[PDB]
Amino acid sequence: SQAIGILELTSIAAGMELGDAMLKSANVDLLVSKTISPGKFLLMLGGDIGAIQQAIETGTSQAGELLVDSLVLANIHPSVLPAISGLNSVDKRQAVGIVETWSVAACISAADRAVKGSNVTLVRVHMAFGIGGKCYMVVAGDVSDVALAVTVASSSAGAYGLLVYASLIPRPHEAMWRQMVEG
Amino acid sequence: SQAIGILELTSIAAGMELGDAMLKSANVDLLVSKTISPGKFLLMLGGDIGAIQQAIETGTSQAGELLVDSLVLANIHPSVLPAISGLNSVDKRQAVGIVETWSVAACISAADRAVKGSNVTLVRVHMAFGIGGKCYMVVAGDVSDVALAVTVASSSAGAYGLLVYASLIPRPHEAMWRQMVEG
Amino acid sequence: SQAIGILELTSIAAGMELGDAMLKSANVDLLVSKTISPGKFLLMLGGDIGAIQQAIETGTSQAGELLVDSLVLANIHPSVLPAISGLNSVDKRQAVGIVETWSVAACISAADRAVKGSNVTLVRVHMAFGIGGKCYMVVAGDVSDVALAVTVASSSAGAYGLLVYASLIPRPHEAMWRQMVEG
Amino acid sequence: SQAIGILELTSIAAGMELGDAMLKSANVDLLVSKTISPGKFLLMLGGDIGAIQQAIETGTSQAGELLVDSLVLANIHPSVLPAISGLNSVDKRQAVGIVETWSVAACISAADRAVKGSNVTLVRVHMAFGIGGKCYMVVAGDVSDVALAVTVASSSAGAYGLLVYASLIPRPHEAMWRQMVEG
Amino acid sequence: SQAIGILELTSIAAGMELGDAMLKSANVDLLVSKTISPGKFLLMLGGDIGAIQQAIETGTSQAGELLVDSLVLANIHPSVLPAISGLNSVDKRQAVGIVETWSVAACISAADRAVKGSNVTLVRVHMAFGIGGKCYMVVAGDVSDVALAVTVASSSAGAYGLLVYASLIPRPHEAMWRQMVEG
Amino acid sequence: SQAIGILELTSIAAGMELGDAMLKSANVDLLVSKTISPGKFLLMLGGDIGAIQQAIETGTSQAGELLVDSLVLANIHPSVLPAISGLNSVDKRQAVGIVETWSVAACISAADRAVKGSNVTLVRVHMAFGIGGKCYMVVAGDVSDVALAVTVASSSAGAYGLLVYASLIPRPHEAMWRQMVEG
Ligand SMILES: [Cl-]
Ligand SMILES: [Cl-]
Ligand SMILES: [Cl-]
Ligand SMILES: [Cl-]
Ligand SMILES: [Cl-]
Ligand SMILES: [Cl-]
Ligand SMILES: [Cl-]
Repeated sequence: SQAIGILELTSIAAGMELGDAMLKSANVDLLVSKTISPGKFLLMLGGDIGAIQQAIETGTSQAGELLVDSLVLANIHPSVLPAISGLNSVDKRQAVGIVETWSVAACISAADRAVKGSNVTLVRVHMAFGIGGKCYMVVAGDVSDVALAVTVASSSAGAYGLLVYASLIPRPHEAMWRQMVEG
Repeated sequence: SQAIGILELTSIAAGMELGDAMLKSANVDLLVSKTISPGKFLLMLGGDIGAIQQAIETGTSQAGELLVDSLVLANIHPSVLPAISGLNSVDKRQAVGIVETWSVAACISAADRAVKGSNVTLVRVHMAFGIGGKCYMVVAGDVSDVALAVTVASSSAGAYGLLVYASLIPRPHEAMWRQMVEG
Repeated sequence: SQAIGILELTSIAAGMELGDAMLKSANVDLLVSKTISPGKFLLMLGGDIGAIQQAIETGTSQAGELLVDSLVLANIHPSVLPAISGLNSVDKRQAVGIVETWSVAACISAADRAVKGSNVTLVRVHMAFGIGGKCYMVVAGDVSDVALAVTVASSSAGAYGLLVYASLIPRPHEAMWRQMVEG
Repeated sequence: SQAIGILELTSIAAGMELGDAMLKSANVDLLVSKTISPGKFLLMLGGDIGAIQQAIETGTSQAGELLVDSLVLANIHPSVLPAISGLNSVDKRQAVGIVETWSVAACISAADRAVKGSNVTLVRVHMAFGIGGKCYMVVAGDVSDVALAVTVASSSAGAYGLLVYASLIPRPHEAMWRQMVEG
Repeated sequence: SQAIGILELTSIAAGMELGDAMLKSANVDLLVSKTISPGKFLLMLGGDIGAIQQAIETGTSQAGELLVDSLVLANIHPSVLPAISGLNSVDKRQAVGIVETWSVAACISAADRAVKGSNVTLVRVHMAFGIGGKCYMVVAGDVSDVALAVTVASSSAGAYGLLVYASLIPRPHEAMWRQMVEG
Repeated sequence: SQAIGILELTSIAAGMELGDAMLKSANVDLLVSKTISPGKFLLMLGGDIGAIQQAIETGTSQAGELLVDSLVLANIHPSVLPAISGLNSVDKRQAVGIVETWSVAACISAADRAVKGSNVTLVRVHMAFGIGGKCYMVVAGDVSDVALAVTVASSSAGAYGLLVYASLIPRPHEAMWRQMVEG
């Protein structure tokens, strides 16, 4: 029902002007607004499909040659957006699943598939260094729910040859729990 | 507890003589004894560690330059062996997990970690074309049991960078079931 | 009225999951579901056009980078489907016609043109080694019916420069009959 | 007194048409009629010299450019023909000799020399993958008879630098016996 | 019973002198006597085998270094000769078959095979540009007779890998008939 | 039980000094002590394992950079040693077996396996030109004994890909016997 808008610019100045412009243009949520090395700027938006398409169109149009990349990931589960913008709350210490991918796009799709495919909590979708680099999604819940989530997410990523590794941590320890679930 | 002994020869004649020789030498069970393209012969032995080590040593010693490859996989779960030899019986139509790898060495280790870290039935360990090629292991049971099993085995293969793909088929079809479980 | 759906994957695991997925998705019939060397998997579906298109779209979409090839051969004669899946029964020992081609697609189109173009029995459509390799179709009946079938099928394959050879064997040796017709 | 006819074609269709043609042409026995990778077809015939020469001449003439190879192995011992077409019966579990060669031609000559040179039973002449690949002949009988057979056959093959390996299995075990003598 | 003699010279002067010389030498009939691009001369003779052999021998001997090519096509059906020299009369508008080949030799042998192999009328054997270029033969009669003719002729040409295309025109049109049959 | 010690030096002077030194060091017997082309010296010692190991260690230690090669072959049959040193006596004119190899190391191992796995007389182990060159072993006795012997020894050499050829001469000739058995 929802959507992810990705707009990567070759300029920070352009990114901020365009980012502001996109927020005013429709009812969109800015999930990410950061500089990536070696000078590129990243804008990540959440919201209803039409709003995202309108913002990304306004963005790309105004962007001109400053546009590095623009992507619209459609039909995303609601939980995915806050997992991109920050963290989703975990009710209790249970099993943890981590699926590592190449590209935020692949990670988002894996996360989405996991969310539909199970009763897990999608804790967060992390980007180590920009849109094409190592990304990981963290899921929490029953060992069985986490196993299903992990297999589903791995298969999603693996299908596009962008799966790095996926792990299941039943009964994680404190140090790790805080580090996996809270960042 | 058990062990898998792998011996690949550059000659069918050598393979049969060596195969027979290995069977007489210890209390090993011939699991696989076939020709692989483009002329190489494969021998796979099952049994206790010491017997397998003795058999593989006798094999490699007598093999000389005819030896292509020799491998000894120890601390192997019982169920694994007959899944290499042939098929393991499935009590009822439930979920099916398939983990695809590069190398039987890898597939065996995946299948092993599966069985230990689950209540699944390891149906079979298939080699499409020899020891280094595409291999797949088929597990059956609860969707949750298959899910754990599939993940574990995947992470096993993934760690050595030899996972191809892995899939979960809950509620498999009339025809696909016969193919996946019966060969 | 009928259609052929061809899906070739780079993974057996993906092939089985996708194959099962396609069977559930529409009222399609699995004609071929086999591994091809050196690790690629083949899916061939028969059924009504819309069902085949939906199935192949679902297949290709889910396949991602694991997709080797996908094809939808439309407006196929009913008899072609069982000739792909297995054999069609021959009423009586009469003349035999063989048309050899490069690609199962060529072969199917040749077989289809032969079936519409004559009163022959299309015995079988055989693939020696996968979708792009040597294929052959076997027809039986009157020497005249077989001649028409063979010329038609040759002129179909030849048009795309994929005709290998075509032969007419009026009254074959029973040994040859048992081979070409009876499989 | 007898002879082996070898006709290898670049087309399956041509192979079947020509194969049928050869069977009708003279009193010849079709010992082999199979497809070889990557699309070539193999015809192996047994019979009296004149019949074989006539069939191979008819074959090669009609073959034209579709001819890959044609060979006539003359003065072959009767037992060699059924050993090519299938298996020769072994009276009792005794010693087994295996001689491995490159090319069916070399294998046939070695088998023939072994048959004349001893009281062994030539069980079978096997081709792993076509006319030029790994071929092996299996002999059975007394350890002394099998030793003579093996030395003779090895010397034959070795003379043309086409011997791969040759082994003597006195007292083979069941698993192996069934696999060496029955295929 | 009849034969075709082909003599291609590197000189028109030589061709005419040699052409005349052969006509005097035996009871041969000049079928074709024309210049081919880019300066080569072509002579085609019809008659009894011995006469053709004598004429072609005399031709090649006297030709010396001016000889491009010489060929004697033996055991040719009488109807082929006038089909080379000109046209054969068609009794009634029926189906038309066209077999296109590379080389007049391949076309002649296809035409001959078609004539023996059926009750068709061989209308003409056409050469577009010299002995090695595109040639076609036109047959007329029953759709069944024409189909048999076309399959036979195609298999002939195809065997030597010189088949271009072959077509069957049942019920040809007012204008196309005149073109296909009358040149 | 016995051992063969091989020491090849880059100097004749070093070879003689080292040779003498090795004889004094243990209860080893000098089997071979000769110059090889193009200046290298060869020493072959016979005796009990420990003595041979001590001798070869003393040899290699004192040899320094003058060492070309050193080898210790253990579990050698008595008969082998004098067949290296010179000739073994043949009781009567019977069948003769000759097994030709690359390297004396290989020839010795072949000759060994022969003697253990037969009742043949190992007549001699000949080196045409040094340790790595053509070597042959001559066995005599029953055709059956020679046959077993020849095969065993061949399979030994073949396994290391160092068999050249092997022959069986039942009923050898007046002159050839003297050459084969007496040198
Ligand atoms: Cl910033
Ligand atoms: Cl949700
Ligand atoms: Cl177990
Ligand atoms: Cl139909
Ligand atoms: Cl076949
Ligand atoms: Cl016989
Ligand atoms: Cl001894």
